[PDB]
Amino acid sequence: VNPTVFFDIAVDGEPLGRVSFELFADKVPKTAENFRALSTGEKGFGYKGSCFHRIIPGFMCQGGDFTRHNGTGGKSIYGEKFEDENFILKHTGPGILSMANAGPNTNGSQFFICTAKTKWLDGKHVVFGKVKEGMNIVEAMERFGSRNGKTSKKITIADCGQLE
Amino acid sequence: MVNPTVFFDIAVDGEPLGRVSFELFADKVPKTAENFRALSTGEKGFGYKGSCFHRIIPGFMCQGGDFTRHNGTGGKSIYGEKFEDENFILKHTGPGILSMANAGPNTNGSQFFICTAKTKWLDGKHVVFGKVKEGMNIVEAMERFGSRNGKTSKKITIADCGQLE
Repeated sequence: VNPTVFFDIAVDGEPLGRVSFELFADKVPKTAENFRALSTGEKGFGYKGSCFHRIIPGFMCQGGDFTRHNGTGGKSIYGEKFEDENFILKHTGPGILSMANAGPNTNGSQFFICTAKTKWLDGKHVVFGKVKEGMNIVEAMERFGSRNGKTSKKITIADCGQLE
Repeated sequence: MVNPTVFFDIAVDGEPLGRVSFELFADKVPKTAENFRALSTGEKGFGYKGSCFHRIIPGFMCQGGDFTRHNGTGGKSIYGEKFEDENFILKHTGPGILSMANAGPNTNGSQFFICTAKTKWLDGKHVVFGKVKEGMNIVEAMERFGSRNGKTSKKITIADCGQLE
């Protein structure tokens, strides 16, 4: 069974609700595992308490920089970076979960949640999951963003883990 | 004052391809222009000379400027690791626009991209600061080496760079 993970989202510290994700371990096991383990915190580091530092309405919500909280950091469970596993899956619509990067084979911890189909990213960012529940939470988050990604309230992962 | 101009001499696996020159819009984005200019002269003791275009996405852009890690994970400005977005006055109007790479608000460093098309979706998200003056043919030649994740089939380097008179 593909694992399920959740983020409990807060807005200026006040709980908004839960976003749940299916991770496509059946297609991208290494990429899924990274995200899974970062969500449980089981390596001693990960997404709990981190923020969505770049929210761009009509595009996506980006987060996962748990070391510098601004897009300059993050690390994977394998090292600073790891290779693009495959590009089997496409950015088909809202809810798609995909890895942020700045070049080939530079996956770390940063990720984004699409709020639209983002076809031009196909073959460039590794898709590895999708929102299962709480897309309404992601749509709510998206309203706090701007063209450059600056948010108007602090959007945090107050808690996260694996559902089972 | 006429805006400053800089040049890159581009090589392919070390073999000279040609030169790309750029106007830097110091009249609109002086801080961002100055960064790119200084990184191109090497006057601070670091900069673009010897670096590579590590992400060439044909039909979109040629991205480079990571002279510390050579892969997108590094770079630094002349102001420190990062500097704030100066302004978003200028738009991604067509081929040859120079714009700053970023991973979030206020994260400009040294990485940049040369657009090979009008990229209107980037407006307000990346700071535009210059444009190719001569050598767009060279930029199109560079795109022959790219692919969809930006991986290049040969190493595309800034063999030399500097400021023109």
